[PDB]
Amino acid sequence: GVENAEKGVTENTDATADFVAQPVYLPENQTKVAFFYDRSSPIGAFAVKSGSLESG
Amino acid sequence: SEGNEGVIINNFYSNQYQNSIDLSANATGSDPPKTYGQFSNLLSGAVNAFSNMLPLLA
Repeated sequence: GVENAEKGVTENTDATADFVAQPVYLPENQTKVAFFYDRSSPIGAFAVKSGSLESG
Repeated sequence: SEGNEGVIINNFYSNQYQNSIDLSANATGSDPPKTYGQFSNLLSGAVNAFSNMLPLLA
């Protein structure tokens, strides 16, 4: 497909535009943002000081 | 009138063959028929409308 990228926006295609093909879409939901970050990841290891349970 | 011919039978050769063909021309001209037969080369795709279009420059 001929296009003009200078506009800052480019028309999206599938193999269907230039060749004899068919679209091959299949649904999935793991690419939603909320789903993607809704899992735990670590930020580091921490410690407690001696006898902090009963002092300043 | 007519000449010197006095045969009963229909002329065996038809007229366009037995005689010349008197034609008449009109003063103001005459339009050629549109087509002389059906032989032709063709130009296709000459124009537009339809493609992977309007991504195409203005």
